Amino acid sequence: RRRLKKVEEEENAATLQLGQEFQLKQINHQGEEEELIALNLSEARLVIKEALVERRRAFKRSETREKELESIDVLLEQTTGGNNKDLKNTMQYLTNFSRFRDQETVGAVIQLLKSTGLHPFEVAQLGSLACDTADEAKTLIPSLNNKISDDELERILKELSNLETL
Amino acid sequence: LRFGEMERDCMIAHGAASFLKERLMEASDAFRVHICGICGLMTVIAKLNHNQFECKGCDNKIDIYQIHIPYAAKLLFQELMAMNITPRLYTDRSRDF
Amino acid sequence: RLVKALEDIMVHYDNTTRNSLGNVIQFIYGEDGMDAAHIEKQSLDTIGGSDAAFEKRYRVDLLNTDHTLDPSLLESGSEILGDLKLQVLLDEEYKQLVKDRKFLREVFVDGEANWPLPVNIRRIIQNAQQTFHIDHTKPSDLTIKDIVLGVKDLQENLLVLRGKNEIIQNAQRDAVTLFCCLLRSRLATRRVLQEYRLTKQAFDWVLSNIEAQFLRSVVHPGEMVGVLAAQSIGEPATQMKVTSGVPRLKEILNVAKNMKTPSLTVY
Amino acid sequence: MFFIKDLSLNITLHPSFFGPRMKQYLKTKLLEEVEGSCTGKFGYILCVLDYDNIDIQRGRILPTDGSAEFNVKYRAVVFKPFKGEVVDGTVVSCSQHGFEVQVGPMKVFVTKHLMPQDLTFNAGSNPPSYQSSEDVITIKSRIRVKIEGCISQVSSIHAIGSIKEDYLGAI
Amino acid sequence: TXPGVTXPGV
Amino acid sequence: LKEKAIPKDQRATTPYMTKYERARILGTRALQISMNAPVFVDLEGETDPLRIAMKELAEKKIPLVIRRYLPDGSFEDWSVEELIVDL
Amino acid sequence: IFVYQNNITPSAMKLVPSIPPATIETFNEAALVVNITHHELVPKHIRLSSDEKRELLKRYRLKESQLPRIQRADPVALYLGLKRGEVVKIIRKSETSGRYASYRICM
Amino acid sequence: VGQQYSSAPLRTVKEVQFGLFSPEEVRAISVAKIRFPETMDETQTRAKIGGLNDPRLGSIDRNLKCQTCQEGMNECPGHFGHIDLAKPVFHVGFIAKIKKVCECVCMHCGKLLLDEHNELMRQALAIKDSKKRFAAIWTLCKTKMVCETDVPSEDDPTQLVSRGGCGNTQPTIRKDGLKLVGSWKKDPELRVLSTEEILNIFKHISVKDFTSLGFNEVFSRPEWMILTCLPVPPPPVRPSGEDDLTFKLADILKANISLETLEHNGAPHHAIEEAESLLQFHVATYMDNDIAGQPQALQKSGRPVKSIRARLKGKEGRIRGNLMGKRVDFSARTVISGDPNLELDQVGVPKSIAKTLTYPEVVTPYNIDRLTQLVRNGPNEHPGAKYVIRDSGDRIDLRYSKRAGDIQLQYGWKVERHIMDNDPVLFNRQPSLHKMSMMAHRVKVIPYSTFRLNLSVTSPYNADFDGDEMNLHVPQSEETRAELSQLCAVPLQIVSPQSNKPCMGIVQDTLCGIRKLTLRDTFIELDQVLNMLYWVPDWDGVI
Amino acid sequence: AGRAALYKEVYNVIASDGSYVNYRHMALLVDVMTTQGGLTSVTRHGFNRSNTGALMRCSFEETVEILFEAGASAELDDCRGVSENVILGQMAPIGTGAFDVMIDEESLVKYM
DNA sequence: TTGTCATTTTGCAGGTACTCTTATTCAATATG
RNA sequence: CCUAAGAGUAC
DNA sequence: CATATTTTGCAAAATGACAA
Ligand SMILES: [Mg+2]
Ligand SMILES: [Zn+2]
Ligand SMILES: [Zn+2]
Ligand SMILES: [Zn+2]
Repeated sequence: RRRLKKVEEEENAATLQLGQEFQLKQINHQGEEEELIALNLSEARLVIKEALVERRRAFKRSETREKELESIDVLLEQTTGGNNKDLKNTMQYLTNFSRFRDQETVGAVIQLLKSTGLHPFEVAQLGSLACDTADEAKTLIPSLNNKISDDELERILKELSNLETL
Repeated sequence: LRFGEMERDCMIAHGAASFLKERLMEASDAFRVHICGICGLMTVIAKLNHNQFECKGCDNKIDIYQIHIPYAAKLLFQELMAMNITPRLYTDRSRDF
Repeated sequence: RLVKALEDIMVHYDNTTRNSLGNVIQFIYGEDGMDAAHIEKQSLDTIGGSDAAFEKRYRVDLLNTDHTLDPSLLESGSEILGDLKLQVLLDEEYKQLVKDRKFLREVFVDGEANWPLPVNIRRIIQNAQQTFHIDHTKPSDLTIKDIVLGVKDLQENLLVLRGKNEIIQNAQRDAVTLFCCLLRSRLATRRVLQEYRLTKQAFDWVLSNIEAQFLRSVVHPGEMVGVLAAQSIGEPATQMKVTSGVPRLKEILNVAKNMKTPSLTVY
Repeated sequence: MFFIKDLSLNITLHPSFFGPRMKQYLKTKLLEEVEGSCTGKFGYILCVLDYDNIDIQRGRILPTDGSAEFNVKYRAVVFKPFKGEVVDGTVVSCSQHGFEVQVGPMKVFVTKHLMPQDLTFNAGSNPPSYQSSEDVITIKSRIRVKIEGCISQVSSIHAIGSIKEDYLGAI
Repeated sequence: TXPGVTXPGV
Repeated sequence: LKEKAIPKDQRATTPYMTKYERARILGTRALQISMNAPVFVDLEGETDPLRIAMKELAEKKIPLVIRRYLPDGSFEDWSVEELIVDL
Repeated sequence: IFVYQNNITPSAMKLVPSIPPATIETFNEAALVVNITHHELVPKHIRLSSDEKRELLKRYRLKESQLPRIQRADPVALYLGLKRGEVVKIIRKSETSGRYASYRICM
Repeated sequence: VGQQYSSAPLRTVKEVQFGLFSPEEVRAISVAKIRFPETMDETQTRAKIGGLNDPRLGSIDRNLKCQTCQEGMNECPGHFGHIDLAKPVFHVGFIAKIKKVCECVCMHCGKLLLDEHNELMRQALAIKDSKKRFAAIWTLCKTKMVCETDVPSEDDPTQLVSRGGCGNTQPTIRKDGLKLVGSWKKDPELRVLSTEEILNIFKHISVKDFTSLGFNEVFSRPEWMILTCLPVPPPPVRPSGEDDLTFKLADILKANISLETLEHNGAPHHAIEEAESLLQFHVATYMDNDIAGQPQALQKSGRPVKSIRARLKGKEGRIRGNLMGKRVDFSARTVISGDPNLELDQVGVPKSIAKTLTYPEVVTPYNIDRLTQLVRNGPNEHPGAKYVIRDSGDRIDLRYSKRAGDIQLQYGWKVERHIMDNDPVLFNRQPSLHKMSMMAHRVKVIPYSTFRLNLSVTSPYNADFDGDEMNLHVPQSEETRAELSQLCAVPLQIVSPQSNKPCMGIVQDTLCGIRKLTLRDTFIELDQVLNMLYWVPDWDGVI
Repeated sequence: AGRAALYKEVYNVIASDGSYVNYRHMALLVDVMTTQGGLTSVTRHGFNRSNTGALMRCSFEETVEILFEAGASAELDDCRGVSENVILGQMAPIGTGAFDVMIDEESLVKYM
């Protein structure tokens, strides 16, 4: 309720104190509740590209890193206008640190991490970070301690590293 | 001229709500005052030219609203505050009808 | 004081009368849902008169001669006699009229016939008679089944509450029962065919206007009936053995344990 | 990290703007106002999803004013930095107090206090960089950094990061 | 009474 | 708000426009016309915004809806087009 | 129902509430000489069942407190043995319409 | 020019949540600590820093901006200060409530006396509304005068269950003026309950205990009924010849300083108690000067001081005198006269009144020409315009602007022009006991100094022409104009809902004439028949 | 029966001098006076002692005491009454204000 | 182990608008 | 300018 | 010589016993 000025804890991924508006369940615009899904770098980049191409098509009706950057710049200029410096920086950051290429690989990754039955924040971090070993991932992400077996995390990171291309 | 209580009652009986609001606000005294969503008090420092709104105590700067109330209403609320009463004004419902 | 007490009473879109807290004061405004400005004093014909006068006014028999109808009144006056279904219709209509007579005599113990009701049927009948030039000599084009079914459909069409459940339907019937009694009292088969001598188009026009005027007389949601009632009581007070007038009004509003003239009536 | 969230914005339209292209005006005015914006409640707001049919609803006329208040609901992609989160980035500048790393749309300033003692600033090289015993961190160099604090700023945000933990630095 | 002319009582 | 909105197929309010509804529609439309809102009807030379709104209402060319609020907070949406102006 | 002549000792009034669901109602014979329900001022009272009360609250979108109240000491409520929360339908011969139905919740 | 643009979102107040200031909230919202009773410094030309008119609370001079918000007196709401009281004092409006609360709570351990173990406490606590709960709890716990550290078991009155009681004996508390005196049962010992100890015992009441007493955990805790920090209202509340509130606040500061010095330098308990009583009296009379029994705090001129409660209550108080009803602009009042030649819904308006009262018409392509013509005519002749409101908020007075030349109107601007014929205007006669005594008429501008109205409309107004005055209000927007013409118009009021019959009729000369005209003896020759037929405006033209 | 007797008393008062008032006004008055289960008087100790909102209740009588009790009890006023909106200077939910006027984009496009 | 009955104190507010005129703002003793 | 008082107009 | 301070309408709530 109002609660006047209520105190709150400081956010920390170690404790997973993301926030009152970053809870696991969020009420969607349709009125029902959906799990808080988080996008990894490649998945977020694909989502951005899909949104931009859809916007470009709606306006119209009404791979290598260099060519990808040229295409995204041209499409950004054609679709939207100005004041997109933050968007341009995010887009180039995503293209530079692009862990995956197309829909098939990101879909396989997301379904694999869904099969892990783990927290969306943790699986998104695992998909984004390109870790190598298991203890390295555990020390990088404190939230993964005492949640999954060491061998299972190691092997799933092995498949993720195998799926890495370019 | 005095638009007394029972003139307001006659206008209510006529059902003309907007005319009553215009009589009580635009014709007499309309005051724009700023409040915050944390505490309903009017203790919001609003530097309009610099575009800076800040309620000290609540320590918020991004949760400010402006409302149009009669200056007599603002004076009544400030007098209640001076008399150790908090007439907190909120812009959303916390309870269902 | 009266205005402040009733200032927040309003008619809502479900026809209930509620205050600012949503408490139900009346489940329908004025117990009939009608705007006060659309109410006129009219006479209920069934409640008064004698039993013989009531039969002569309303009873119609197609198989006897004591209460038969003149065949010249309507076009098919020589074919209706000897019918069975039409006699059943007249039987149920007269039974309903008798039930209405008993009901009205129950409601008004003094037998007062003139009461304020929404739609003025008499003016509608006069307007139809003057508009369609009723010659009062030509046999009527109407059929009895037409009259009965038209009255029934008109009763079905007088809607005050638009809900679609048993509670709301019962409330609607309770709301329109008295006006339906008046309507059956006026648009009876004998009275239509003999006293007024409607035609088919004139009867349809009368039904349409009754329905339109009844729908137009329903109170509008959002009406501030509380302030209206407070003013309608207070203003006549300014024009003003047992205490009366302003002192009695003050004793009533200020509910006082001890009053000047406590009197009791024994029958 | 990047998320997608359900957001709502109130837009007031003048009476003069209720032509047949009102939907177009509302869609355009939602953009240029929230696209690429920044706030402390949701971090950065980068783009809007499902632009084909954004929920505009009906729109309420303000009494005595005539303007209409639409509560447009939409899906927005956001980037909210969080405490104790490891993220990749690129160094863009270095200074005496520390160095700035480009993470998405934000610049995280890692101070010289949050690095191992082997790494030291060096202004001799052009451009000045950070050089250690085993590796050197220069401009346009990939580096992984763990964010442990965030500072809300005007139309921007300057978080606090570190590389002191194991397996933090250039890849 | 009233007041005027509390209650009674109070 | 989805729970509040009574579905159109089972609205139980009067299909006739109330006097207050008509007054507010005429006032709102006149105020909008006074502020150069587009006109959806042809003008026969009339210049008063109120009578322009009256002409718009006469032939149901007002693109507004009434959100009738029930005492419990639920509401029904009635387009001006489908409301019957009998008064 | 206990029907007494003059009065009940208050030492017995305190033990009137027995173990539920058994309820004890006390009436004075002087108060029961004339049946109040036959008075023309007293309209018809019908107790509602739980399903009927639920339907009444559902159809009118009402809460418990928004209904008109009837005290749990009213002579008609004592006559019918109303318990708190139970709703009586009141049938009345109105003069604007023939029949009017009200509802009162016991408090 | 009004108020300039603000980027903050515009909403309407949906809920008003009441409560009490916590002292820490007062200290947080206050912008200055008031310490010096003086309002102006020794130079007598500027506001003293730290005085009662601190510039941080708002500017007392139109020439200077507020030191806090850097806004003029038009915009600045005024920002509160705070006075840190030397010792806690009772709030004069809560003393009775404080007595009830301390009579419901143990005066030593600070726990509610009758817990749920008592039979009647389940009934008391089951009550929903806070006020009824508190009434029941008080009327059952006022008679208990022992903390009852051990109580009979709820299951059976055989074994004893120990609760968190201390076993002390609660005193009987009365009020003697502005203080509470407690008499403990003699093992009576009478002593004045210090406000400090009552505050301490209030701060020890558990959350569950005082939430059953009606108090709120977030908005009103019982210990907040004791004043430790006084919120000082800004100068807008007490504009200057200082206001009564300023003098009372100066007295409060003087008493506070006296008590603080006495405590700091050491003094006999009698002097300390006297200073404390003086401070309590000053605070109480500042908030309420109409305390029964206690003498009124007189002003320097020997009259009672107008306290805040005096400002709020009464017919002329804030609520009834400035909020429920208030003086309004765009209103006229003058003597009324009858006119048989006016229509039922018409009202005759003197030309001077029509030249004074104005309506703002938005400049539109449909009315650019006539509005421009009215602007050209100016305010000195009727019809004409008095002001031109620009889209930027700047206002052009038609007087003194004829030198600048002709003004080019632009769409969206407003022309504030004289009310013309057929303008809907609300028309009233007071007291105005019913809605028909306040109706919408159409203006007809006439060349004499009285309002003119039809004879048939005098009955709903209860108006004669023996000196009656009537009031005229002009709507200032299209919405108000339209709803006034479509809801309050005179023809729509002919049939009153008061008695479902017409409220206007034929009266006075017309009634006598209509009786004399319709007699069987009355015959009219051709010439008079033609004149009478022509006098009927809608006569079809056939004899 | 008390409500019926109250209506009869008020009707007798009104019609003692021959004046006539429609039934529904007196019916509304006597229903308000008896809606709480007892005879609620039109006085400070009657209708003004409900939970109908502090701002509404203070506008009649005992203003400052009502405000003090509201502050101590932390009453929440939902501003559903006329007096609350009159004090706050906003359109009351009465008459023309008993509903919200909104814009249909689809109908507006459908016109042209 | 429970009713009884019989004196002494408990709070107050008065309709709606509107016009005009008149007086008065602590006096005086006391210290800087 | 405020306050108080008095006289008065229409109810 | 000038500013500062000394007519009206009651039902209860509360009280003092109390009685075995
Ligand atoms: Mg007169
Ligand atoms: Zn705040
Ligand atoms: Zn300021
Ligand atoms: Zn204790």
